[PDB]
Amino acid sequence: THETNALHFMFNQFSKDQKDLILQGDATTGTDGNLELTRVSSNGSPQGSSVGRALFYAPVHIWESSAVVASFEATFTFLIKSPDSHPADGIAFFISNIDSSIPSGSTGRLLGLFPDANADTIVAVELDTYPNTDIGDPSYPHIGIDIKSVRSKKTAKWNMQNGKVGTAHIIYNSVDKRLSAVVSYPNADSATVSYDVDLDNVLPEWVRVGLSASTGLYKETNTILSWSFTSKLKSNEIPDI
Amino acid sequence: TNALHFMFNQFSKDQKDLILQGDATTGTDGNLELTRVSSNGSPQGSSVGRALFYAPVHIWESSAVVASFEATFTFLIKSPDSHPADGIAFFISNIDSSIPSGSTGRLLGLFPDANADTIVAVELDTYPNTDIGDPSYPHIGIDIKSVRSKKTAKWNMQNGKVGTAHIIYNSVDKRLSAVVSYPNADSATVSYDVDLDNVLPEWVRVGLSASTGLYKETNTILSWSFTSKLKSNEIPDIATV
Amino acid sequence: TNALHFMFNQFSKDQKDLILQGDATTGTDGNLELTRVSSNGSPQGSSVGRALFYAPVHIWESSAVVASFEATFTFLIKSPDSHPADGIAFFISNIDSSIPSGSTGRLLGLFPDANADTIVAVELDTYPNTDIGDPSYPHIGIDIKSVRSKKTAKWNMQNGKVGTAHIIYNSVDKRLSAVVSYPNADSATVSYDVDLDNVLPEWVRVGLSASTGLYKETNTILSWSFTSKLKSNEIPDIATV
Amino acid sequence: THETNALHFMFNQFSKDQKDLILQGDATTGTDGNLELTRVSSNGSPQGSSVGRALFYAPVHIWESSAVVASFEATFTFLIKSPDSHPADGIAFFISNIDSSIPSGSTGRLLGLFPDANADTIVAVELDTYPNTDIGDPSYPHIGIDIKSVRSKKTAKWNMQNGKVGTAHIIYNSVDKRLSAVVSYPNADSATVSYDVDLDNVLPEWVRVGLSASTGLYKETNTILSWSFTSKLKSNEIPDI
Ligand SMILES: [Ca+2]
Ligand SMILES: [Ca+2]
Ligand SMILES: [Ca+2]
Ligand SMILES: [Ca+2]
Ligand SMILES: [Ca+2]
Ligand SMILES: [Ca+2]
Ligand SMILES: [Ca+2]
Ligand SMILES: [Ca+2]
Ligand SMILES: [Mn+2]
Ligand SMILES: [Mn+2]
Ligand SMILES: [Mn+2]
Ligand SMILES: [Mn+2]
Ligand SMILES: [Zn+2]
Ligand SMILES: [Zn+2]
Ligand SMILES: [Zn+2]
Ligand SMILES: [Zn+2]
Repeated sequence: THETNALHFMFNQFSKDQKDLILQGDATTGTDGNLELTRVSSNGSPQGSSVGRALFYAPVHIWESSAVVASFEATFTFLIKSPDSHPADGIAFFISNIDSSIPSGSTGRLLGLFPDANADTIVAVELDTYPNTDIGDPSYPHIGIDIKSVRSKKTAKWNMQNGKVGTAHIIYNSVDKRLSAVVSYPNADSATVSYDVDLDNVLPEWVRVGLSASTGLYKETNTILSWSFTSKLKSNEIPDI
Repeated sequence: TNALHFMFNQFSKDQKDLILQGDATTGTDGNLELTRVSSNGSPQGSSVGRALFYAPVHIWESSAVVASFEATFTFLIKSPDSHPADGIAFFISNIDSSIPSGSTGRLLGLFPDANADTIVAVELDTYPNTDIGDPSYPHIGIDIKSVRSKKTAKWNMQNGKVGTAHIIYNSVDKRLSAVVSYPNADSATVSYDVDLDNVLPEWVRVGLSASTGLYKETNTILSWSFTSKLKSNEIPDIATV
Repeated sequence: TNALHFMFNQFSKDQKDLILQGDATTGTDGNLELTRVSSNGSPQGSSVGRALFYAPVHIWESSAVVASFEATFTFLIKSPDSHPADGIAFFISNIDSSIPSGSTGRLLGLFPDANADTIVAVELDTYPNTDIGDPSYPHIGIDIKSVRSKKTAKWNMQNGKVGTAHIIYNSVDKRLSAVVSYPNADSATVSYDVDLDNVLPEWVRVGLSASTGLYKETNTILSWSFTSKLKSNEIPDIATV
Repeated sequence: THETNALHFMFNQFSKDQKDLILQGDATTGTDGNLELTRVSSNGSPQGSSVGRALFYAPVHIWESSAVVASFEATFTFLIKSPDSHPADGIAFFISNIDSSIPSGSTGRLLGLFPDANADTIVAVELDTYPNTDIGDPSYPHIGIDIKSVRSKKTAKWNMQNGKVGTAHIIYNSVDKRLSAVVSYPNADSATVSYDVDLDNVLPEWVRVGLSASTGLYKETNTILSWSFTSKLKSNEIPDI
């Protein structure tokens, strides 16, 4: 039908002066047509104590006073390399208040999203490369759903492939009120995580969507090779079933 | 992930991708008339017609790979008196399903009696027949191998207005939902827990059915779209809207 | 292949993904009123308004990588007399473009005079002004850096009916096309050979503009969608419909 | 908008008894979830003098008496292996009259599509593995647009990769009246070919879409790993610009 508001963007390539991206922290574009979320040295080696994010310029309308909530899909391809086989801390796809910025000291385990481990409102999927078991991480690389806290509401084990290009697929289904992620490498296993959450209880009506990454003492390239996003809001739709 | 999607926003005479049974015709004002109408727009009694999409739908493969699906249609039910009958149904059947003998009126072109082919239907039931187990108002109903609905919702049907019907089958949570709506009115919604891979064969046809009996109405379809995704039941459904 | 797509089928007050300039407002009956209307639905003279999508559009990258694009909008132009003015335009500008001084009436909110910002527009011109080079009937026109159209087609505009406008830029063949249509009427169509990567900057905003002067009309937008694909000019465009 | 007829199918996997595919000649499904268009021996070696095709079951509506023509996209992934480095004869995506069958003696250079080299109406894109310069092939592997004749209207050189999975992307744009193909391997060059042709001059109003392959004296696996098709027809659209 014809009763739907929608936003779609796709980057298969990033250049210098990517005017439709807001870059925060150490994030740069247009090195080999990639988005580097964390600082990489002149020789290609990642740096510690780094944090960076890229947000799409247009705000996204995610719910309305009718309790009608947008459905959305995000897809990105990433390259995490750690030459020392000591990677940290990971990549996140997030949804935030529109004027959200990098919280003070959100390097390392806090992934550029949270100021502490329990100002800004965050819903994220984490690709978490480093287990911090003292803040509820399982004791392995994992994907997680983060609702207003780095202490994931749900996690699944993630067999991350040092130096391989992987794909993350984020799905919000507003019929089911379910946030899900699938992370995969070619000719390898997929990891998946789901969590039931109505975003009209959690986020503002208007948000920005972004990618965030951090390093700490340990470090990794947090390289994004492509990023696509689609959001659909049908204002005259039944808000729940 | 195997997929089928079709969309009719216009019908023509000789619609080669539809199987028309009974009194069904396509092309009059670009519409599908499931039941007999006179040249003047007068609907006839004792009429039954169905339209099936020509292509069979792969509705399950294994315990891991099953099909989520969605159907939408827009309809115009009109009678010259206060007493329209008998209604419109969206159905999934065995691929070689035909109209059962005497299935006019209350049996909606789907069932030989009120308790052969395997039928799962969502019924837009305009006429309450209390002796075959209808509630005593017009209703939307989920029918699993029987005209006696497993679950119904009251339907405030508007004689002579264009309505929208939206059917959702979630193969992960095992839930069949229907929403029916007119402009500026609250929707009717019904949901029922049913694993369709235990009821239906591997291959199905999907269709629209409609009937009149003693009482009569136009059973005019203005549009009909359908999407089926045969996929892992470990991965979450992407919403359509 | 970088892509942007948006679709408005409904506008709200505080549409954060639109930049409103001049007299433009959003939300009255879920519509975008580009020019001033009274509470009773009476359009005012000497009015000008534009809506720009918040996100900038990457319209070329290199001699190999350039953007094909498509825009559709639906509009209601209504006056109480036989004499509506001055019309609606779809435009591409430099990203920080604002309404030029005195651009009401015949200049359509796009141009300071009839021969600053870089403007490329498709004009739905409701009022023939022969001294700034309009033909002597209502027309659709392609405007490249000038209100004096490079090419026009006669437009049989229907006061008080909902029209559809469809703009296509083919970056391979270097051709800017517009089609305007009402239900049950023949379309008006105009095409013009122009390499937009020689006229426009690398980054643009896209927008709708409208004006009234001495004579007046409603400049109501009911929907607006846009797709831009920045891709190799060795590969063929995929049509939208 | 809401004025479009559409058909979409996607196969990422083929099983035995693929009821929505018509198989012709030597074509089989459900060996390693693949479609084998030509005969492969029990040990995995391709056979000579083989021809086979797979057609989608639902007919596709490609034009109307208004001269409105469908736009369409087809994508497939294929594996051509010849252990002897002597491959023939190739794969084609085609569009035919609905009841089209394999012409007598269409093995080898005739690709399962034509009865001779100058009953059925064919438009095809060929992935031609074997140069027959006496019927106008260039003297290398090439992609070709075939309008009612194996003597390609347009060809481009194709650097085919023995034993690699490749992707073919077929585009018909009805705005441009242009049939195009792109053929690619991962981390390798793309080959592209285009030809201007209005299909309402060439095909029936209703068609089937298919894949065809042949071997001759020389042979290759003609393995299809995935196949997707989308066709859109907007009946109230301007038929040409
Ligand atoms: Ca961690
Ligand atoms: Ca099976
Ligand atoms: Ca009944
Ligand atoms: Ca719905
Ligand atoms: Ca540039
Ligand atoms: Ca004028
Ligand atoms: Ca159009
Ligand atoms: Ca050949
Ligand atoms: Mn974690
Ligand atoms: Mn009932
Ligand atoms: Mn003009
Ligand atoms: Mn050839
Ligand atoms: Zn809610
Ligand atoms: Zn089941
Ligand atoms: Zn150019
Ligand atoms: Zn034609």
